Amino acid sequence: TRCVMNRNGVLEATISHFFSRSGLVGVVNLTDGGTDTTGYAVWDIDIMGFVQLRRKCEMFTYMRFNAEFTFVTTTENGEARPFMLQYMYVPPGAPKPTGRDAFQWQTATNPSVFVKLTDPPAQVSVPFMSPASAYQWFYDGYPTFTYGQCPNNMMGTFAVRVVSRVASQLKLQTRVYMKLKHVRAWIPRPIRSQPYLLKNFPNYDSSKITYSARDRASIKQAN
Amino acid sequence: TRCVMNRNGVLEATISHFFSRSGLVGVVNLTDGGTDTTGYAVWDIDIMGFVQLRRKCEMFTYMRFNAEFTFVTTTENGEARPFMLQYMYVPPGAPKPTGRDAFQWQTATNPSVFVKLTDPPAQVSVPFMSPASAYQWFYDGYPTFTYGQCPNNMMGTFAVRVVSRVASQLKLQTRVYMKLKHVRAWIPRPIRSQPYLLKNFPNYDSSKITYSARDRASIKQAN
Amino acid sequence: VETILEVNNTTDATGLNRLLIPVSAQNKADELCAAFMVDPGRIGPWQSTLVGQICRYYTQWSGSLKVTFMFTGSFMATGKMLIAYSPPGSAQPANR
Amino acid sequence: AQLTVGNSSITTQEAANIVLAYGEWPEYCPDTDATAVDKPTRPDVSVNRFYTLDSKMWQENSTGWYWKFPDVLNKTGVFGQNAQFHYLYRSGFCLHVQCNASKFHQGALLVAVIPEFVLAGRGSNTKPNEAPHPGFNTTFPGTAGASFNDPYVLDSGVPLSQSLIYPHQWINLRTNNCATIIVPYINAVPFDSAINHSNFGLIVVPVSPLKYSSGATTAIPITVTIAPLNSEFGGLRQ
Amino acid sequence: AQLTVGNSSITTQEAANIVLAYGEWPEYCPDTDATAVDKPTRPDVSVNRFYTLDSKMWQENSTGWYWKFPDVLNKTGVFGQNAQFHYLYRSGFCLHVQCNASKFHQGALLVAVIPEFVLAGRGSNTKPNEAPHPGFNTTFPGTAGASFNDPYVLDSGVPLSQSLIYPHQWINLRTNNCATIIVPYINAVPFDSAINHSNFGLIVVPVSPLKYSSGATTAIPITVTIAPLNSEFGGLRQ
Amino acid sequence: TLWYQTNYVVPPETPGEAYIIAMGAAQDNFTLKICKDTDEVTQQAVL
Repeated sequence: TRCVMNRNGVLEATISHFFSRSGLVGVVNLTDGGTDTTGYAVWDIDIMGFVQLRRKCEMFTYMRFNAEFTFVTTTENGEARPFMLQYMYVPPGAPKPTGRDAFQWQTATNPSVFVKLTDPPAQVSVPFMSPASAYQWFYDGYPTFTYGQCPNNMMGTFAVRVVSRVASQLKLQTRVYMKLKHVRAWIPRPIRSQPYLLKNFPNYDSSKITYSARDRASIKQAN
Repeated sequence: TRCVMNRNGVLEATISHFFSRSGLVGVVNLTDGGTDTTGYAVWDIDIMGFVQLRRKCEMFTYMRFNAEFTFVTTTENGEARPFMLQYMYVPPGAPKPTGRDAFQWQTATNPSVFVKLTDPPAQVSVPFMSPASAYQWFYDGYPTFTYGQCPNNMMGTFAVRVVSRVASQLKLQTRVYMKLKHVRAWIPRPIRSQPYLLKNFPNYDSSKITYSARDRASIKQAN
Repeated sequence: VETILEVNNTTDATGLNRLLIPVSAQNKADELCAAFMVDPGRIGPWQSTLVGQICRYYTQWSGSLKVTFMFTGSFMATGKMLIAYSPPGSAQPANR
Repeated sequence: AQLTVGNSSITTQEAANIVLAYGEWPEYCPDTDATAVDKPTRPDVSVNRFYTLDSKMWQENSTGWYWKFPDVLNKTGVFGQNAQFHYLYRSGFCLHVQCNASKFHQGALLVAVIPEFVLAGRGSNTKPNEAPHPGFNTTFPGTAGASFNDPYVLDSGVPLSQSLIYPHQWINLRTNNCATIIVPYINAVPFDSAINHSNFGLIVVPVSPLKYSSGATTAIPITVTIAPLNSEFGGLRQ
Repeated sequence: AQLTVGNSSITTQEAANIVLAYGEWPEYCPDTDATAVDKPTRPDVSVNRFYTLDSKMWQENSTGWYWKFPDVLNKTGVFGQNAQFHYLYRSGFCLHVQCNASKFHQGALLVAVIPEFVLAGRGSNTKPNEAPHPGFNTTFPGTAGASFNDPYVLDSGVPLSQSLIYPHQWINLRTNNCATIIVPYINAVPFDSAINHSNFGLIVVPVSPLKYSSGATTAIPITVTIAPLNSEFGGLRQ
Repeated sequence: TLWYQTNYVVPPETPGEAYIIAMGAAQDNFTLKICKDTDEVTQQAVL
């Protein structure tokens, strides 16, 4: 029995280190062809997509941090070929790109970054973009002057394309990875135990109610 | 007779320099195809694999250091082509990846590093991950609350894949090389003279007992 | 650190006997009992010694050594052995 | 002279020619979180007594003997009672090994302590499902202590000739018939199980076989005495 | 203990129970006309080492042994090289005679130095042209040293019983197995030939014959060690 | 070299056959240089 007796340090227990270790939240696919596809792709910035940190994010109510996004790419095949892409961020309240060669891509206030695909993946730093002092993962109450949609959690969105007028016959799968800098949380919440049903709303099945602790034989027998 | 008379310096004699000069311990093969292979590979982190430093490691009992791993790759053919890989480390007590596209690869707490294959090999720094104050190469006594398996020598493991949904028809042989930083040993042990039979257990053939010193004619004749 | 030499290196000694220099009264005086070389990283009765083992892990060594001997017979017995060192560049002595 | 501790009393010669294993005395466990939260008991009154195991009979063909600590004491008196009823354990030891022989016997024995002494699984058969490990009786011999089978390799795949880096001592029947070692707690974690993990193990091996004349005693009696030091127990399980 | 000089090292017991021949220490040659005209070399570095001759086998019927100085060293190492290549010689000596015997042997030996030791021409035949002098091999035995034929007369016409006026010492196998003498230069002229004139001669004689039991060693080994002192050479001839 | 300066003197009733052990080590003045692996280990690896 390796019963340890030594007090270990407390630095991993900090919320800072509990939201570090950049991971993925979004994967998109981008195929370019003629008049049978789009040639571009749009992805709204989201947090609660992959349910591992949605649990870690609902553990509190109000949060504030800066984002560090990294865009890695490859072909569905796996090969990395020398093509020049274009990622563009779009702040909230701004029109999203509707087409490959539409005008929004040529927009200045919209920031963008141009890289080679044989270039190491790209990094960017988004600051705290909410009007409010913090994000609210819960906003019981209608936003009207259909229910509970927070008026301010949209960080913006992203748009990806290649830079060319030729339909480069290309099929990519782009992975993003997100790191959180200078987190500050508030008002801890208890952890959700029931599996989800749909995004952005904390519904639950009132029939297949799972139990947090599994079942044993009796109460007089531990093990 | 070049009989030297000059005292040489003592810096190579330190355990520090006796465990430096990063070398290999592990080579793995990774072929990607359809439903006749795995497309990925898993390698548990080990020390006693190649028997040159197993002898140098049993020369003591208790050791403590930090690891510096370097992952170099190539095709079995030899060519270096532009593909993006993924190495991921897995700490102990964590599930290992069972499939190429299984979910463990998308895990945050599991750290990972993405590189190009035309990128110089990757480097990483593992710290001392034992619960105990040191590693024990010998733990006479059962770990039960089948024999002598140290409860804490698992540094973790590694997993390698390419990042793509296509079965990139590719055959790689990956070599690792390990450097040791800030070694501190304890309780020197005498060096083993008998060849091994199997890993992790210091068995020996009680019939073909080799002798440390070879045989001469008599004792009254030196040479 | 003082380890033991495999000084009885032969084909006829199989176990601990490889480490023990025999001595008897059935041998005469003024004769050679035993001998060896002083060469840690060589094929001889040093490979059992940690000095020789560690010399195998290095190319060039230099310095001074200490060789000791230990007797185990009776308390009442008594004799006199000559322990003679002959430096290199020479042959081992013919007689005492 | 005479050494009396607790209720035991054993005579020996006057000597400060005694070895300290790695040059440190035993000592209690310093401040850890266990030392902070609770006080592990510090018995020093009666568990500290010179236990005298059963004599051993060295012969002309004897291989050698060894033991395992604290497994040799797991069923012996109040110490054993504390050992199988506290899953936390720590101690040092005073090992006083005597041989009782006449001046007409010759032979040389080696006394040595080995930390994390691991016995080897002989009978080479490279097979996962065979795995001829040594059994429970052998690796944990207990009070009597087993014997060797291949001393030149220490039954551990390790040559004996290099076994002097260990804290050792020579027993030569001419110069002295006794010797003594002191060993502190040797483990990579302050406490452990006293019952399913031995910290170290004593060995005695005849490096120069016993020899004698017609009409002498054919079996030398070798005894070992042991006295714990600064012991500590924790976690009384029932 | 241990005595180390030059490169030689010989162990013995601790002792100041050592005899000074006629109560004077050795010493270099004082001012003579030779000391005035030239400096005879004063080797003190390597010629001074405890030479250990071949052991001797004392038995139940042994007569005794003797040697001749410096003739015993005339062909031995660098000292011999200085001896046959300098017709002027002077020195003192430290003679450390040991016997190695068990406590079950009895017998008494006598150690003694004799100056101008002259051997006798036995085989009485009073005749000028016969003159049975002892031959060159006998009177100058050399390194090995010869034995006696008539000890009660010392093979010299001189009774042994009165041989204690000589600087002597008893070797009794009970009390001590070793002894030591120091003898200075004993000659009527400061220098002489080292090769054709011995200044003195050691003798060892069993005055009480060795005796022992069935199963004992039949031959006692007696060794002699020798170390010159304050030596001086002169006149290098080729 | 080890020579018999004398014979093994022996009392009655003892086998008169003994053994000498030879030990060796290095002094403080010893020094080592460039490291190289060893040869006595003929095994490449085990697993």
